[PDB]
Order: sequence, then C-alpha cells, then structure tokens
Amino acid sequence: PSLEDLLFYTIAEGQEKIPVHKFITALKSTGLRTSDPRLKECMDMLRLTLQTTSDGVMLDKDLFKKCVQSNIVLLTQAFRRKFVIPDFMSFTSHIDELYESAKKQSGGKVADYIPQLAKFSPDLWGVSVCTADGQRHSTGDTKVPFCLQSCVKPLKYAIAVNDLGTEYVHRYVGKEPSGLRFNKLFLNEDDKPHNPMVNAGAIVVTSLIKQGVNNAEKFDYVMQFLNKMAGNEYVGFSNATFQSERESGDRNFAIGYYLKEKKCFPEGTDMVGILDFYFQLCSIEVTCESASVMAATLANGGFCPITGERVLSPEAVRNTLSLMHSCGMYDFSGQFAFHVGLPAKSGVAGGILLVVPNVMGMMCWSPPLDKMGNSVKGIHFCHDLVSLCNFHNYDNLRHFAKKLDPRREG
Amino acid sequence: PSLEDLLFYTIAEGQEKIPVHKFITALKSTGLRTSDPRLKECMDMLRLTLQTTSDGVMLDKDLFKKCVQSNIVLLTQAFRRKFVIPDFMSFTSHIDELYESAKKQSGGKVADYIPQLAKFSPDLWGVSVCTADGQRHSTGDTKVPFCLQSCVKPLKYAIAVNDLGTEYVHRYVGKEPSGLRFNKLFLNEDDKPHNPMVNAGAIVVTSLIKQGVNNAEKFDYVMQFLNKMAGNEYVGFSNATFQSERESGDRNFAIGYYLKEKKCFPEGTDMVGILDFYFQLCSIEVTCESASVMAATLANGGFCPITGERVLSPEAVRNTLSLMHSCGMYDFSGQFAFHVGLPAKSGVAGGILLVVPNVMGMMCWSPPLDKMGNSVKGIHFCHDLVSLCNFHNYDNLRHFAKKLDPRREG
Amino acid sequence: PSLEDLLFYTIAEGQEKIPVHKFITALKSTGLRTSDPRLKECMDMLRLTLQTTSDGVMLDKDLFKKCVQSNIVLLTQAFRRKFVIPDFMSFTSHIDELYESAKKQSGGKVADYIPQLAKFSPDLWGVSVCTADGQRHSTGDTKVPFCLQSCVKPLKYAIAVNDLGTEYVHRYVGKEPSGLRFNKLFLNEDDKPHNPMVNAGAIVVTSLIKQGVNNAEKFDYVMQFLNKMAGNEYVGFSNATFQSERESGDRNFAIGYYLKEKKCFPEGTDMVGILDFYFQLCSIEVTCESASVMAATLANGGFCPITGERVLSPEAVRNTLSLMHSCGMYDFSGQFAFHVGLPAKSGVAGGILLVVPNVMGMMCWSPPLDKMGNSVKGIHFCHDLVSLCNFHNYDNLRHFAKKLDPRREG
Amino acid sequence: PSLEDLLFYTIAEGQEKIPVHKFITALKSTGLRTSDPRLKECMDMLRLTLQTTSDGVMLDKDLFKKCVQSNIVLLTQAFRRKFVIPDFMSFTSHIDELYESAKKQSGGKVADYIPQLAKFSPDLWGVSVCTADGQRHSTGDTKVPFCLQSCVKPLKYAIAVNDLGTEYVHRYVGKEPSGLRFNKLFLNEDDKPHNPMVNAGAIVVTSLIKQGVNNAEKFDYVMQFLNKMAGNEYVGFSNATFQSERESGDRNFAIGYYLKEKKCFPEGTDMVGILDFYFQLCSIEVTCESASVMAATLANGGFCPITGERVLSPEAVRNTLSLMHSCGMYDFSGQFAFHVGLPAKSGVAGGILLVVPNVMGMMCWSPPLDKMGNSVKGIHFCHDLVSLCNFHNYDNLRHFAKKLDPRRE
Ligand SMILES: Nc1nnc(N2CCC(Oc3nnc(NC(=O)Cc4ccccc4)s3)CC2)s1
Ligand SMILES: Nc1nnc(N2CCC(Oc3nnc(NC(=O)Cc4ccccc4)s3)CC2)s1
Repeated sequence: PSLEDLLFYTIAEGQEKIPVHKFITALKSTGLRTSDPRLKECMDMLRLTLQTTSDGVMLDKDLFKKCVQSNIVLLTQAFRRKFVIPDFMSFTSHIDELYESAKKQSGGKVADYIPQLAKFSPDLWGVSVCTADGQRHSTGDTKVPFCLQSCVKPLKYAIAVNDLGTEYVHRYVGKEPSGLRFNKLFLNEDDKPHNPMVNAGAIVVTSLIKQGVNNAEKFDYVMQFLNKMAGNEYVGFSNATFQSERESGDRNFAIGYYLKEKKCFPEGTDMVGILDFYFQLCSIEVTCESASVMAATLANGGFCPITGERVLSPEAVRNTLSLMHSCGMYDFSGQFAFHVGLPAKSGVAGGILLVVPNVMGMMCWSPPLDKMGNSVKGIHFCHDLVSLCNFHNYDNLRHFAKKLDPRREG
Repeated sequence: PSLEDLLFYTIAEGQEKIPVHKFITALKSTGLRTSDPRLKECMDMLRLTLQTTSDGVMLDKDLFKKCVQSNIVLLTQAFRRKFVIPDFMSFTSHIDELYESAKKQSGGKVADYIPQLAKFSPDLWGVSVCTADGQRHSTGDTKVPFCLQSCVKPLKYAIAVNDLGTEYVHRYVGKEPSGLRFNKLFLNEDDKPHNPMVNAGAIVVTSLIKQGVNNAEKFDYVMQFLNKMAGNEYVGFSNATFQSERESGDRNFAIGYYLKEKKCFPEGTDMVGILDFYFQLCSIEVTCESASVMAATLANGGFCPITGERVLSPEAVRNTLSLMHSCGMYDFSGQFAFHVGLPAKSGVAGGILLVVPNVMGMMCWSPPLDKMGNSVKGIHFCHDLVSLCNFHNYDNLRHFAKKLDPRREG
Repeated sequence: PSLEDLLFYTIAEGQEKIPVHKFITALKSTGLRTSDPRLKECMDMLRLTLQTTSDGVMLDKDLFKKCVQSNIVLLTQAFRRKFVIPDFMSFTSHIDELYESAKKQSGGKVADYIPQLAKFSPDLWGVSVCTADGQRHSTGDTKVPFCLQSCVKPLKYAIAVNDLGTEYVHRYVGKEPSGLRFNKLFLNEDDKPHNPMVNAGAIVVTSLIKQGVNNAEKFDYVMQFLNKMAGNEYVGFSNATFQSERESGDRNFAIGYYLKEKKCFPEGTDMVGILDFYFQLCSIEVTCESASVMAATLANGGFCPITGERVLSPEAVRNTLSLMHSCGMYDFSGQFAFHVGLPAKSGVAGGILLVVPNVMGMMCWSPPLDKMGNSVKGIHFCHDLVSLCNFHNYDNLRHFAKKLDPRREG
Repeated sequence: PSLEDLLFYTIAEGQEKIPVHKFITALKSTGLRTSDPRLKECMDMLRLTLQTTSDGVMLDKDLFKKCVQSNIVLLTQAFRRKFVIPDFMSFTSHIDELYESAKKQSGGKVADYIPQLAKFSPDLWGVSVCTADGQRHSTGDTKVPFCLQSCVKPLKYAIAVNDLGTEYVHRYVGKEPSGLRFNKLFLNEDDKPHNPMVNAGAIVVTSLIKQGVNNAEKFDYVMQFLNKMAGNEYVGFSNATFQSERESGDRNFAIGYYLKEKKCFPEGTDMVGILDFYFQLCSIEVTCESASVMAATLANGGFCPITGERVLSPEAVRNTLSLMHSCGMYDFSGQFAFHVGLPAKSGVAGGILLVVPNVMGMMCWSPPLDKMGNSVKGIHFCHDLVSLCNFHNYDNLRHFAKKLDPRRE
C-alpha cells in the first residue's frame, strides 16, 4: 500500500489517467483554494509539469505522486472528507442564501463622522468564510479594502496578552462588561477601564504593546503580527481615515487625559503618542477575505489555518474570545450574546469579525450601521446563521431540534 | 454476526463463560452504576439467573445473550469506549485530586441568615459528576440533602421557557447582566428585571409558570418537572428553611411590592402569594448526586442522561445556559465567566450547579461562603477543573496547550 | 399721657365719638380679622356694650378705653403701621392681581390615582395670606377643605425635631437632596433616606414621633400639634382619601420593607403600623386659610401669629425651612430654589405651603398639577410673586432694582 | 439747624473745641477706616489744616464744618449708630474670639499637588470682615496674598450674568447641585454642566465672558471687574501657580475635550485657549482684606460698600448667592447649607469666601484642607459664627433663642 497511490486511485476513478484540471476542480471542491500556502510545493510541481509535458497533461500514478507526495497528508484529509465541514460544497450554498437574504436589509445609516467612511456606498456587502482547516468561500464585495476601526481591539488585545500574559494586561484593563447604561463611563471601580473592547480599555491596551520603542516600530510590530494572523493575505492602511480620526477624536483625547490623571497607563507612557498609535491601528485596512482568515486564527486555538503557524498563545485566544462574547457589539452585546452566542466584534466601517470556535472564522462587511453602531446586513446575517446551524455557543451537539450541523455527513 | 455475541468475546477473554462479577466490574468501569434505569431489564435478568442455578454463577454465550439482549445498544457504547469520556477510570481519579485540592480551602463563612443554613458543618464538601451518557462519579458528602436556594433560578427559568417560549418570558425578564454597579437595582431601563438569575427576575419568572392553578398544584408541577431532570433521584423539600425564609424575606417583600407598583407581573397575579411560591422553590432539597443529574440534563440538550426522556426543549436549555454564563454567580459572574467560562449557578446553602455542555453536569457543595456568596471550595474546584481540562467554553478542542482532554483517548 | 387715650384721638377724627363700625372698619383695614384670638377680650367687651346701650352706638374716650384696655399694645402697633406690612391693603390688591393672573393658567392634570383626588374640580384656586403679625388676606376658594398629602412632611419633621432634637432625628434621615435622576432611590450612601421631604425619609420621620404609644394616641398628638400651629383654625381628616391611600400604597409598602431590611427604623418599630400612620397623616385636611397660618408659624420662629404661643423650637423651624428650600418641590426643587428662593412644599392634592421668613406664610391651592407634581397656578403664582416683591431669599433689602418691598412705606 | 453742627456738639461733649484725634478714634470706633474712599475729601481737609496751623490741633465749630461738609451724610450714619451693625466695637471682639477658637483646630493637609500651594505654612489663619456699610475688621494673617483658586468661580459667574443675563448664561450651565452621588460626572441630564460652581460649569462660564477678544484683554476685563468689587484694594496675579496649573491640569483638559465633544461651548470657541484663561482666573491673588470687600459687594446687592459704586446687577448677585448656597463647598455643600445656611465658596489654597446677605462679606484663610478640600479652621469658624449670631439664612430675626443679633442694640 501507499498513501499517495491510494489517493491516486480515489481520484483516478479506476481510470489510468488523471486530467489535471479534473484534479484542480476535485481540489477546489474541498473548499481549499489553489493558492493555499500549505499547498505551494504541490502547485509548484504542477506548474512545472504543465510545461515539461504539454502533451496530454494527464498524470500517471508516478507523476501524480511526484506532485502531491509533499502535501499528501493535507491532500488526503481534504479528499477523505476529514475537514471540519465535510460537505463544504452544500454549506457555501447555505452561506449564499444567508448572504442574499441579509442583502435586502436596506435600512441603516453609513457612518459619516469622517468623509472617508461617508464615501462608502450602502450597497457594498460581502461575507467571507475560512474554516479551521482552510476551506474558503466568499460571496459579495469581499475584496474591497475597508478599515477595521473598532474590530481591531480584540486583535491587539490578543497580541498584548500573547506577549505579556493575562495577569499583567489585566492590571490596566478590566475583564467584564460595564452595564447597558454605563457606555458613558470610562472606568469601573478599580479605576481600570471595563474591558478591552471599549475605547477606554482599547486605549489602555494600545498602551502595553511593545513599550520602549517608537510609534513607527510599534506599528510595524502590529502589522507583522496581523500579517501572520491572516496568513499574509491583505492587510493595509488608510492614511486618509487616520488624519480624520486624529482631527476629530475629541472624545478620545478626553479619554486619554482622564486616563492620564487617574494614572491608568504604565510608567513612562507618552499619552498623546498612544492616541496617535490608536488612531493608526483603527485605519489598518483589510478585506472581507483577509480578515476572515484572522478570524479563523482565533477559531483555531491561535494557529493560522492557511499556514499552520502558531500566531497566538491559547491563553491569549481564549481571553479574547471570552471578551468578544461579553463585550463585542456595543449596547447590543448582551442581546447579541443571548440570541447569537458567537464571539464577535463590530466596527464603525460596517465590519463584523465573527468567530465560530472549532469551526470557522468570518468577516461581514456592509457600511450602513443600525442605531447601535452595528452593520445592518451584518447583524441580520449572524441571526440567520445561528438560526440555521447549531453554532450558538450553547447549542447541544447531539440534540438540536430542526437545526442543521455542517460538521456532520448524513 | 450479532451484538450480544461479539461483546461476549470482548469480555470472555477467549475463556469459557464470563463470571458474573467479571461482567459487573467491567460494567462499572465504564462508570455506569448497576442501578441505571436504562439498564434495569439487564440487571433483572442477572438477578433471576443468579437464583435459577445457585451452583456456578457463570454465564455462557447463550445465557449472557438473553440478559443483555434488551439493553445491548447502550451496553456496547459502554464497552466499545464510545461514551463521551472513554477513560472514565483515570478521569475520576482526576476529579478526586481536584476534590482533595479544594478540601484544603478551609476559609469562608457558613450562611447564618436562618438557623437552618447555619446548622450545616463547614467541612461538608461533596462533588458529584454525571456525564451526558450517564457515567457517574461521586466524592465527599454527596448524599447529604441541602436546598437549591438560588440554584433553582435557572431550573425554573428553563421550565418557564420550556412551557411558554422565549418571547413571552422575556416580556417580563431581561436577558443581560446588571453591571457590577447595578447589583443593587431591581429593574433594568425597560422596567423589566435584568435577568432570571437575580432575585427580582426569579420572582417575576415564578409568577409565570402554571398560571391559574393554586400554589399547591404549581409546586407539584415544578417538583414533577425536577424529578424527571434528576432521573427520579432524591428531590425533596425543606419546610423548616421555608418557614425561616418567609419570616425573614423583607428584601423579597420589598422587591414584591416594587414590581407590583411598576406592573412587571402578568395580569391577575397575586403578588404576595407568588412570594410564597418563590420561598418554596428555594427550599426544594437535593443531594450532590441527584442535582448533578439535573445539571447533566442541561449539558445534554434537555434529555435526562440516565433515563433518556426529553425533559426540556433545546430553546429552554440554550437560554438557560446563556444566562447562567452571564448572570450566574452573583457579582463574581464576570470573573467566573472570564476565568472558568462554564455555565454555573450558586446558592447561599453552598451549592454550585455546573454545566460543561455536551460533556457532563456537576454539583459542588460546601456550605462556607466567600465574600460574594459563592462557596469557597466550590469556586476553588471550578478554577482547578478548567486549569486541568479543555472545558473552558473557549478552549480550543484541537490546540489546548498542556491541558488534558477527557474526551480523547491516547 | 396714656396709650388708650392717645389711640382714641388717632381714630376719633378730632371728634367726640367714634361710631362702632368706624372702629371696626379702621380695624379690618389693618388686615387683622376681628375674630383674632389676641383680640377676644376687646371684641368680648364690644359685644358686651352693643347690648348695654343699644342706642349709640358711639364710644367716648372712657368707653373706647374700656374695650381696648386689654389689647392695647397689639391694637396700636396695628394702627401706628408697625406691622410687618404697613400698607397691607395695597399689598392685598397686588395679591389679587397675582391671583387673577395665575387664574388664567388653565393647564395641568388633577391627580387621579385615588378616586378622592380625582373628584376635585380643576377650576378650584385659592391663595391665602397670613403675615408674621396676623394680618390676613384670602382670595378664591380658600375655605374648601383638601388634604395636605405631601405638604405634611415638613410639619411632621418640625414636630419630630421639636420633640427629639436635630441630632436624634438625623440619625435616620439625611439633610440633602438626592440629585435629579435620583428620584428613584430610597437610601443615600449612609443607608439613610436622603431628607425628610421625600417619601422614604418621611416614612422614617413618621417612625420617630411619639414612640411607645399606639397609632390612635400618636395621631391625636399630631392633631393637637397641628392645632396650635394653625391657631385652632380648620384641621380635619378625610377617611375616604385615607382608605384609598392604604389600598394603593404599593410603592410605600415597597419602601417600608426596603427600610426594614436595611434596618433604618428605630428599635421596636412596627413597620406596617408606621405605613398606616403615614397614610393617615397625608389625609389630614386643611383649607387655604387654616394652612396659611401654619406657614406663618414657620415664618415666625415657631410662634403662632394669631395666638402668640410658642409651638416650635427655633431649631425645629430652621431645619424645616432649610430642607423645604433644598428638597421641597419634587424634581422642581432646584429650579424652584433658584428662581423663587422661598422655603416651600407641595402636595399631590395641589397644595403649596409657602413661607417668606420674617414676613408671611401662605397656602396656594389649585388641584391641577404640572408634569412634576406641582400645582400649575401655585407655581405660576410663586414666580409672579417673587418677580414683584424683594422676597427671593437672596434679594438685597436695600438695592433690589424695580421690585416692590411691602415692608417699607414710601 | 445744620447737619455739620449737630455732629459737632455730639462729639464736642459740651466742650468748645474737639481734639482732632478725639475725632479720629470716635471715627475709627464706628469701624470705618480713615482710609475709606468715601471719606477722602474729609481726610484731605484734616491733614491740610493740620499743616495750615501747626498750632494746637483742636477744631472749633466752623473749621470742623469745612472738613466734613463734603462727607457729612456718611459721617452722621456712622456717628448716629445707623450702620447695619450699630456696636461694631463689641462685635469685632466676638470675631476675635471666633478666630481664636478656630485657630486651635490644627487638623488637615495643605494641598501639595503644586509646589506653590505647598509653599504655604499651615499656621497661617486670617479672618477679614466688611459690612454692607464699609465697617472693617481683621484678625490674623490677613495681608498674606493667596490665589482665589475655586473662589473665583462665583465671581466669574456673576460677571457673566451681569454682562449676559441669567437666561443666556444658563443655556450652557445648570442651576442645581449634582447630588452627593454625582461629584464625578461632568454633565447633568441635559448635557449641560451641573452648575457654575463645579470645574465643568466654571470652564464653560469662562467660555462666555468677553467672547471675540483675545485672552490678554479677557483677563484685563475680568481684573478691572475684580478691582471694582474690592474697591481697588489688592487684586493681583500669580504667574508661578499658573504655570504649575497648566502642567498638572490633566483632569481639566479631560473636561475640556469632553465639553468640546458634546458641544457645550458657544460657536467658535477655542477650547484649549479657554483652558488657559481658566487656569489664569484661578490664580488671581487676593489678601483676606481685599477679598473680604468682594464678599460684601455681593452682600450689598452689587454695590461696593467702601466706594458706593454699582459693580454687579442684582440679577447677577442673587444668582451667584443662590448657587453659592447650594453648590459652593464641594461635597460638604449639603451639610454646610443645612448647618451654616450661608452663601460661601472655598478654594484649594485654603480660602472660604463667605457672605451674610444685607450684613457683611468675609474671607477666611487657612491653607490646610480637610478631606473634602475645605479649610479646617475656616469650616470650624463658620460653624462657630452661625451658632453665635442669627445669621443663618433661616434663623428668625424676631425669635432666635440664645443667639446674638449684631443688627440690634
Ligand atoms: N452626562 C454624562 N455622561 N457621561 C459622563 N461621564 C462620567 C464621568 C466620566 O469620568 C468618569 N466616568 N466614570 C467614573 N467613575 C469611576 O471612576 C468610579 C466608579 C464609580 C461608580 C461606578 C463606576 C465607576 S468617573 C466621563 C464621562 S457625564
Ligand atoms: N430602575 C430602578 N429604579 N428604581 C429602583 N429601585 C429599587 C431598589 C433600590 O434600592 C436602593 N436604593 N438606593 C440604594 N443605595 C444604597 O443603599 C447606598 C448607596 C451606595 C452606593 C451609591 C449610592 C447609594 S439601594 C431602590 C430604588 S430600580
């Protein structure tokens, strides 16, 4: 026996030849994209032989082995239906319907407090999925850059705990939600901001990362870190939204000065620089696709699903998922956790970074917000999704009524 | 082939016939108790044939065949290492280590608010486990009765939603936590109590179950309900603590009138009578073993794991597990959700009702309370337990660092 | 010289005789009512001689002397324009203008929570004046009885401090106002109700008066006390409004139990009896005339203006006038203290008990309330009144712009 | 009759000439200082004739007439015991006892947050009085300069209402006290600061004075105003404490931006410039004497008692006294209003600006603060004073038990 050969006959079909395009679409049906980083050596070997023998590019048992031996373990888990979602093909056709039904929630208002999000059309709407195994699906305007805005907070919280530990980080930031009419206070009674998902705690968390280097290097470190979380997919930066956030951040300076007087930053902090770093981190640009991979990184215990690298310590990813659950969706956090029960974080640009732990990561984007600051179509999508699949954090994996479970077969 | 025959060879060793005790301890090693209701027909036939021929109590292939013939499916998941916890034996010696570790947290104060909770010794400490498949382990004082006190709040919430639906119930009770600065208010900003786990919201929920019958039938309806959740193990009632709870409930009467004034009960409610039914529900008695079966019922999508009947609709168990997470441990709810991340509920008698969804239910019981009203040893046990097992709601089931996973084998 | 001789010539006209009506009309022009208690002996001696000599009916110097001998000190200070308001008659024609200007404020809502306050017509409106010297004026429906409701709180506070002292009384009740979204709390941070002018503190003050006797004796004592304060003018009681206050006082029972749980009553308090005494005290009845005398008792350092008896210790009246200033007009206290600056107290029946210290006491009564619970015309009158006279607590008695000062001559 | 002659015989005492010093101590015994501005023409004429004839300094009837003719109206109310406090001589010996009783309350902590108020010794303590008629008394360390700090807030409130009116001003600042549970918020429920006496409300009121001018003239405008309130007595400015307030006002800058975010300033306001003007107004310095004249100005319906000049409209002085009563002493405002019942304002330098309407104005000064920020000795003095005299806003002027009435004989 041999694994690459047994895999050859699984796809060879009993036939003696594999047309390689038949291999490529058998591959994409896994949901894996041809461009997957864990697959490069095999596509290197495929683009090589698509030149060597332009004569009927069918692969025999020996030549197929010559391309896929290097990636055979991941190719076989893909083809022996061992990924977290075995029938990915049907699942995307449910993701499509959920996308198209949220696509008719035309209500809401595009945040216009800056001219940069004000120029974004209300008709943009994209949903991107990446599972814990790297299966990909996207639908809508999923390659348009937009800023993370307030979706950056868990990402930077993760880095801070990843680099410094839970106990150090939470001397400066609380670990609970305020209370639905305490969105107006900055501090809890330990004179600590309530949690990293609000502007007060975000400004404090920003204060802890890479102390002692300048703001240019600090930003560099976060970009390198956010690069690994998305498996080197698109991470960018909008200078335009940066300047309009620095000229308009009256409430943020208010928070900085309040935090400075009440001695909530670590020793030797330059408060006004931290606010400039903060406005920077909120105009890091993503797409629906790249950011869905970062979301899958947290769904996966801190291991990037399309590269296999350890990017965050499991302690950092649990804390962040805990704190997204409670505090992630403004005054809709409490109701969102009850009805949807998925760690999620929203942003002023209309993004929702969603995690379904041990299944998949996601990013939704439609600019128009509802009156609580959450993307209209984005929020409508996350309801239908939990309505449909037993992904609610406190669903039962065995008895779950008329819901669907994508992690099983028949 | 056929099922009773193949298992026979697994236990037979290739020997003879199986000595009946060798079958029994092989059975108990799964963690099932001989008393399991799903096993009654099989133990009835073994006690019969242990009479039919008293010389030579060993079972050949045909005699074993018709003793386990009726319960063969559950016997096979038991013997084929298919229960949710395969090595129950090693795991229980981990529960014992955790138990003996919390047993040295001698601090705290036994609630003295009535002479009935004061009558409990501080060195009582019991932990009882019930998995979603019915494997059991107990350690410590797990047969001593005590009242649920506030551990009854999610149970009646579940019953209320099970009978009435999410939409009706949450017209009278909110679904979020107060906020560590609203632990003293009764009503949230819609003049609904904040959630079913606070005394105000509990009292409101009590006003909803089985409206229109008298308090005697109402009690019967809730007790019959709790009997199915505990698979008919001990569910009792302390009249003694009841008399002390009704004479000392000034704050509850205080809550009762305020709710009446602001019309938070359903029409035709007898407020002062609803307050008696409430005091009753707080002195229903359990032991650690009986109540751990109640907790496993919620871990199990609403199916009693040791009897198999459906007791609660998945909507009832999800909502209840959502709100135990957020609002379950008094003002320690936030830290508990962050650090332990498991649905749980405490009571002033020293109970902690714990749920690890899709795995097991638990009840920890030591009377001495800490400074927030949560049992000292209970809270220490529930910290160590998540430190040890990847049970924190947001652990990753694939990458979980040096934690143990009892759901996996070698 | 001799005083009664001096006074005869002031009225005598240079003439022989003074006709008896000419004395009476000279008397009422002082503003004193002939029925004044400090005048009884003189009108007694007048009704004596209106029989002795039915044909006169003029008094010579020896006979005028025989009627005014007994009351001469008070009669001349009246006639030598030594009363606090020298030209009382012109002053009453300004009170008439103020009354007639508020009488065109037709808005507001009559409190309907009990059927007894709902039966009062919205077109009832009365203003009654009694100065620190006993000059009286009334305009409108000033002899219609109505309940004090919440106007009773200072009256009983005065009695409590009068009998027990500031230091004892204020172990149970604060001395400050809450804060304008804290109309909803019961206790301040020291577990004391905030001040005697809110229902929580009122109920507690009610617990201090005449401890150790039953509720019938306790009420009797307060009636005897309110009797001296109104100089034996009309104080009555509506059992009707009492019965609807006890059947509808859910918030007060709510407050009663909260206070009992937090141990805010004095030892040996029967909580439920205290609430019954409280409902009684709010259904004491007055008219505009009768109650304005109580207000003058507070305007006069604790001495009843129409009897001269010391009824309250000066400590009792300052405290009460202090707390009426801060806390007297529901959420309108702050606005009322700024713009009107007079110690005042309102009630849900539409009463306003007003004090201009060292000048006069008042009672306004119109049933229709504004949106904060204060009678429309009562509030409109008190604005117009302070607009007109330098009566605002922080007016200057020497430089007061274009305002009128009724205590001066020309 | 003749006004000047009638006085001559009252002090002449049956004699033919009045020794000029005998006139002088009879003058000062009313409590007037010879330095009174309303008396200048009369003292000018006295030292002139004290030169014209260095010959036996006694005054006959016709020469006395020519000295006080110009100021005779004020001299007669002084000598016919018609001032608001007739026996000023006995009363000041009550102020002295009250002073020496507060002087032994050694508790409290001198504010140390800037090295400039930390530079003040805790044993400094001074009480200065000014009546509505100009009678003066001082005792203790009453000529030591110190900054008004938060004692300036009602002064600038008054100036804003005097210049703008109650209604305009209170579109930006509330009129009630927070509530002993709202000492940490900036805004009340209408997104307006609670009242002019808190840092948030003061900062906004500061935003209303003399809009459209630069900060240099704005200061000039406020100073000219404070000079008239003190009758041109000492009003200064500490640059030293100013620089330290600009470096350490993190919480004030915190208030500035929050107010900017919530649109609580008038249009075209430069917030950060307003904050420097604010720190400027908070380190204007007074002595106990000069500022005691400011307090009497508010006691006097807006007329400076020692010059006769109208400085504030009665609308501005009433509002300022209403709000001093309610909101004037940090978290002690409630108890202070109950037990003392007098308009007052404190500052972190150890000042208490006190007003007894229609009687007198005052300034107490001892640096060490109690835990609420109010001078220890000052609060002890203001209690003792009201225990003694029926000045409590709601004492009764007719029946007041064992208290004194200095307005009586
Ligand atoms: N009308 C308005 N809206 N929002 C307003 N703000 C309120 C003041 C803010 O500064 C502070 N915020 N919370 C503070 N509270 C604490 O630190 C201790 C603490 C005590 C009790 C409970 C929770 C914590 S202090 C700025 C924004 S004011
Ligand atoms: N939405 C709603 N409106 N009204 C509601 N109430 C129901 C229950 C409430 O009980 C209490 N009232 N005041 C309390 N305050 C204290 O004990 C001391 C204290 C500590 C710290 C800071 C302030 C004060 S506790 C009464 C009103 S709930």
